[PDB]
Order: sequence, then structure tokens, then C-alpha cells
Amino acid sequence: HSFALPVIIFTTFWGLIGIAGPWFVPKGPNRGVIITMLVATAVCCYLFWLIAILAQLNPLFGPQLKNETIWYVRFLW
Amino acid sequence: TVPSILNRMQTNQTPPTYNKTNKFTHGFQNIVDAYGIGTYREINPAPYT
Amino acid sequence: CGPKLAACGIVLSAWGVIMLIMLGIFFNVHSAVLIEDVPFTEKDFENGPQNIYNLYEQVSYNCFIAAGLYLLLGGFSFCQVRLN
Amino acid sequence: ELFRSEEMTLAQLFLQSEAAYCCVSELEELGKVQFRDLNPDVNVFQRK
Repeated sequence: HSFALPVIIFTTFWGLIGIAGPWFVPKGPNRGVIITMLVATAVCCYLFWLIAILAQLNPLFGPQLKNETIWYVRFLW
Repeated sequence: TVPSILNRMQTNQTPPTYNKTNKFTHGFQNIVDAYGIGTYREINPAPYT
Repeated sequence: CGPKLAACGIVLSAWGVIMLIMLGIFFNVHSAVLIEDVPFTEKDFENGPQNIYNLYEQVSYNCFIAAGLYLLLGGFSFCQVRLN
Repeated sequence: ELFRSEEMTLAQLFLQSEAAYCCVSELEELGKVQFRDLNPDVNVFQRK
């Protein structure tokens, strides 16, 4: 397994919404609104998710836990 | 019988700014308009909004 | 009653059931994030997870019973909203 | 298209006095026109 597979899945998912979505919109007065909504949704969702998942890569320091939680990490999981 | 036909004008001042809207887009237009109204044919902030 | 109270009782019923059942789930899976909510003592670390698992069952039952009170509030409120 | 403000035309008309009332009403039912005021002197007794 590699992190590249998730990245390609997310990029394909939002890329289709932001391209193929627009290419299936009908003709009508709302067309420009619908296209703008699809594109802006894909760009904001993609960028926001991508930043969060990238920031979780290679953590420079891990979590620090309370004494009791460290004792429970012996047995709960 | 007189049809009261109009003509287009040439000595034109800048017309009042308009955008058509629906139940969804109206609110998003209002929160822009509440701060300011574009010049004629200006880009509308609302669809991005 | 009055419709104001019935509407509040609907909102409270929905919220209460949603949160308390979701807590019931996290307590039944023994989720680590819920440790601070479990009302254990310094002696409950004896032998292993046995005491904390028994307390996880008790707090799951607490939330399940409380969700039952919100279901009763709901059924009352869904009548009263039509009657007032 | 709503990406920019929609195209507007200033127009002038010669309006027949009997039809005028009906014309204004059809325009108000249509709801797509704004009247330019031609009377800076308009007031309670100056309104035609």
C-alpha cells in the first residue's frame, strides 16, 4: 500500500465533479451558477482536504497523553 | 389602436444594475448587495460567494 | 403545554437521542477519547481493564436510559404540537 | 449569464393617454421595468 493511491482517488473524485459535472450541465439561465457551484465546491473541498491529509504526513512530534490514559493504552486496544 | 412603441436611447447615463435570482441565489446576492452594488456589466461577486 | 414547549421538546428529543446513542456506541467500543467521561477511581486500575469495562457498560446504560427519557419527551411533544 | 450584471437598455416611449393606464399595469404585472422620473417639481398638488 502507498499514500499515492488515496491521493489519486481524491484527485479523480473531485476532478470529475469539477470537470465532468460541468460537462453534463444542461443549457438554461441557471447554467453559469450550476457550473460555478460545482467548480468552487470541488476546488475548496479538494484544497481543504489535501491540506489536512498532507499536514498529517510525517508528524514531527506525536501526541502526549495523561497518566491514566497511558495506563489504559496497556489494555483497551 | 396606437401601439405606444418605444425607441432605444443614445444620450445614455449609466443604467441601474440588475441580476436575476431564485430562492437559492437571492440570499447570496443580498449579502453582497448589502455592502455594495456593481457598476453596469461588472463582474458579480455572488456566484463565487 | 403550549406549542412553544412542544417545539422545544421536539428539538431536545432529537438532540438528546442523537448524542446519547452516539455516546452509547463509543462507550460500547471502549473508545479512548471517552476515558475522561467514565467515572473511575485510582483503585480501578487493579488487575487490568475489568473495572473500567464494567464502568463503560454502566455509562452506556446511563446514556441509553437518558435517551429513553428523550424518546418519552419526543412522543409527548409530537402529540402536544398537534393539540396546542 | 449571471457571472456579470445583466444587460440593460435605456428606452423612451410615446404613450397613448387612454392605453397608458393599461400599459403601466401590464408592465407592473411583468415586473421587469424601472421608470425614470421626468418631474423634479412633483408634489401633492403638482402630481398630474
